[PDB]
Amino acid sequence: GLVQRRTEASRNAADK
Amino acid sequence: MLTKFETKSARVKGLSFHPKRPWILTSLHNGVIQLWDYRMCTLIDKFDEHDGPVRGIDFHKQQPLFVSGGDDYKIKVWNYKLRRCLFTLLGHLDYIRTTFFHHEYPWILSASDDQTIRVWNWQSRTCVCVLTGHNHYVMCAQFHPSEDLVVSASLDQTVRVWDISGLRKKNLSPGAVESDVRGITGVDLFGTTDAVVKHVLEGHDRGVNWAAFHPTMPLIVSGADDRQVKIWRMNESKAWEVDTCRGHYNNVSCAVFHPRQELILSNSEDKSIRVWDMSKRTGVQTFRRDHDRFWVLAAHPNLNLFAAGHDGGMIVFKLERERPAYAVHGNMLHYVKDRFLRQLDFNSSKDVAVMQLRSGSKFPVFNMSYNPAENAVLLCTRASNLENSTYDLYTIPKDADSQNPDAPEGKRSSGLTAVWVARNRFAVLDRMHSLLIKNLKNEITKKIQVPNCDEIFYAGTGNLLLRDADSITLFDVQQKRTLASVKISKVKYVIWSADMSHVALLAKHAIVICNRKLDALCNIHENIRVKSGAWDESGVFIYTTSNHIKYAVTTGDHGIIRTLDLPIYVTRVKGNNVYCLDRECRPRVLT
Amino acid sequence: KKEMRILMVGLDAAGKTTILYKLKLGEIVTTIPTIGFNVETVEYKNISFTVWDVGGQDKIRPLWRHYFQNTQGLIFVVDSNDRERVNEAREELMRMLAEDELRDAVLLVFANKQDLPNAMNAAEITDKLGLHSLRHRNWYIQATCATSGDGLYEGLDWLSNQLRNQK
Amino acid sequence: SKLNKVTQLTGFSDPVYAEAYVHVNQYDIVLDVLVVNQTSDTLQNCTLELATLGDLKLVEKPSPLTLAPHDFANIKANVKVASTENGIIFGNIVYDVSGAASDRNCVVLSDIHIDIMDYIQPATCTDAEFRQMWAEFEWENKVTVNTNMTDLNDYLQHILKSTNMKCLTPEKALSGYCGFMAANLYARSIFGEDALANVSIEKPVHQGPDAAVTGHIRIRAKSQGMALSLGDKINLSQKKTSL
Repeated sequence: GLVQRRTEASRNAADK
Repeated sequence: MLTKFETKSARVKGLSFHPKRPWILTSLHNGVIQLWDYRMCTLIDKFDEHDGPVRGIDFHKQQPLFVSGGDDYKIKVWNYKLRRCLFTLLGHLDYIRTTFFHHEYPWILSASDDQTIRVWNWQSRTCVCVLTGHNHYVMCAQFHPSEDLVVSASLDQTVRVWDISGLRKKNLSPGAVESDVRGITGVDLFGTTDAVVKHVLEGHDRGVNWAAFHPTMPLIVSGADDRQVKIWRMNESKAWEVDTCRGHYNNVSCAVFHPRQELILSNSEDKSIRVWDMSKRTGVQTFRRDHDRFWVLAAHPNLNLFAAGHDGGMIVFKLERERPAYAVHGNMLHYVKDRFLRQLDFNSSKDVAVMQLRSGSKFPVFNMSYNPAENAVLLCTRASNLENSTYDLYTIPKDADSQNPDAPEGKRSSGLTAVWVARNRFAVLDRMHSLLIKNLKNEITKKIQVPNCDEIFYAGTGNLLLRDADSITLFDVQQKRTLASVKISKVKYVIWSADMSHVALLAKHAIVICNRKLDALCNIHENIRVKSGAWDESGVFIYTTSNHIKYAVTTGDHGIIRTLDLPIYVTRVKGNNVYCLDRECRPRVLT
Repeated sequence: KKEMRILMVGLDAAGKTTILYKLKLGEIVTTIPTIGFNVETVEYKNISFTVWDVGGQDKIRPLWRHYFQNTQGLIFVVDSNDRERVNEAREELMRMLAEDELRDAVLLVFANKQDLPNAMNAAEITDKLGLHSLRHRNWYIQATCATSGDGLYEGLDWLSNQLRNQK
Repeated sequence: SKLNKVTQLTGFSDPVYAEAYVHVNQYDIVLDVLVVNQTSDTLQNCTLELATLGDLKLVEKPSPLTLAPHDFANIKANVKVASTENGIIFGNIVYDVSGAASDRNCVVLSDIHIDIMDYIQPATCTDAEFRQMWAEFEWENKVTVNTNMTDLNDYLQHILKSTNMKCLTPEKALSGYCGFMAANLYARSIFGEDALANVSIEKPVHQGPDAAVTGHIRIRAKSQGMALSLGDKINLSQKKTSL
């Protein structure tokens, strides 16, 4: 059940 | 190829199997030596004292020692119990390509790019002999498994056989006087009389990377940069080329005889492992990797296990499925050994060959179903391509002469699996995943289309267990209806109790015990691969993993009974005696 | 330097080879039973001792006779923990001592493996070997631990003094 | 009672019997292993070999012991916990027998499972902070609900007890029998690691009133190990209630 999410929100959070 | 274990590491240059423990040493290009348990798939230890690539590695057969040889010109002897280097042997002037222990004497053989082979006494920590005569890098040197011979392979395009019998006589004679041979400096430029070149094998067009002796025959295999694997025969006075195995398209890094079969394994920088028939000199099998070159091959001395080292790590593999095909009925065990169907009576311990099997199947028997009412046996053979799978129907002759068993004409037909359903009828899973009911004449009596059926198992008279991807279904063959279903992925073996009250469903890592209605009574998860099981007379399910004999009770209670040195296939349990088949198809009784 | 020839014999696993390499290299060599002989020269107090370590296996014991010639000192190594084979060690020692070629040889007995808790003491080994029954022969028994090196140098010091006075 | 923490490691038919008392402290696990020689032979170099899986580190390797015939000894071993992950301790007892050519030099121990629940504490945050953390967290573990429980509230209470997580969703938002429930859960590890869970469960009306609860639990954390270990714990707890 483990998935890496690659949403725009997760990218923007990681970039912040 | 049956991959058992795979590692990811830097380039593997050396491999050695421990003879008793499920251990393998890997020597890496980055100077690290790794000790792996290939049963547990765990790294046990790491040794990193070498300054650069480690090429030579070998386990001592009896002592808690291993030897390593590196591009640092050092030979290190290690105690794996103490996890320390005991001492370093110095004397090579260039890279050490191979290091091996002698099987009886306290000797280490080393081959080096200094054009020399050296014999070292690891007890005295001294060089005992220097073998000179190669004109280029000595890529490999190995001891003969029983004779006082050494084979060497060199980039000088030659394989040399050396007689070391002089060395043995000099070191074992008890009357060697205290002659103060302070002979430090006398590197006799004239080759030491203690080891003489017996044979020079010329015939490779390029440098020879590996040579190995046959374990029992006077044969040598060599692999070279000419992309050829050559087989040599020797006698006391002459050695000659027997034939050449052709098919590699890059340098052959290693070639070894199969320790138990008339097969040669070779690996190459062409990213392939090839298996050759020693008699026909034809390629039987080829295994490829997409990106990684192969450098070294190791065979386990006592097991049908091979290891191959490549650019990205190591593979531990089997060529064949060593699981014996057997069927148990009452006090009789029927099992396939080599080309013979054998019958063992558990009460009398009488093991007799009952019939000879039809010659010409390239694949071992995968499964067997016995019909006691007609004294008939179904032998299922799976090909590498599942669509080409066959089953053979044999009738066992009544008057089996044990010395000259009759070879009855079996009826061979296409099918994935064949299982008895009734006294005079059997079910076959066809290549189209359709269920065919056949009679004793091998004629189709009924065709049943079953959705998503990968495998069929016996489930009593008129009933079959159908395996899909994620479930097992109890299917009535007469009514064409599903009676019950249990969720279990990839079941491999189904074992009914003697009264058919309970069924054990064996997956790779799970056991589900069900009642006759397929209600799950208990579910047991094993980290280790489940191998076999049998029901005890008391209603306990005794099963084997790779490491243990375990028990399971229908209430879900389970535990360890005994550790296993070798994986065994349980056939019957009676009181304190577990009847089993080993991987050599030998019946054993374990208390 | 006076050169002295010493024969080192005894049953298998008595630790003969461990004693030899402990004296020469200072280190404990983990030895498999010696299926042959070792020859090493050890210097002590300006005497050069050429020590012949001959294997103690049953198949090798008949070959000990070939090493008796020109032997000035005999070192008999006994496993002091091996109570079962002490009588066998006595018979083999008595058989060697009956040889005329060893008549003038000085006997040193090493009661080896004294580090083990069930080891017979040097007095018990002296009685079991019957060393007190030896007439006209200079003998000495030293308790030794080949692994620590304890008692090895005391045994060599006795041997060096005996062999110095014999001329 | 110390008895509740005794774990049997070997069987009575093994040449060496072993049982362990497992004491979990805050940052370290003490294994007290009773080892009993059940043979008439002296076991030399009897060594407890331990291997760890997860963020567990063995502090000291157990020393080899010599066991007399039918003798016993206690072997203590300390395992350090570095992070909030599910740990497994594997072991073997290895021994050498003097003089007997016994084929058995190794007894394989039972696996010792370390519970992540000893490291997880219930925590509180606002709905805004929860939604922000839920968007920001890199690792998600999706657990499928597989239980025999027929009540949604009993299943939620069972998950809360089995995970030590606090329900942030107010009781009024969980009230009423509609066959659907959603709840947010929050916990913190003793190492300061945040763990979030969303429980989304339903009663499958088409299977009747005795139908088991179905749905998904999503766990989010900054660390992979935290999300994986909580997911495995929930999967294990759900399977125990299915018996």
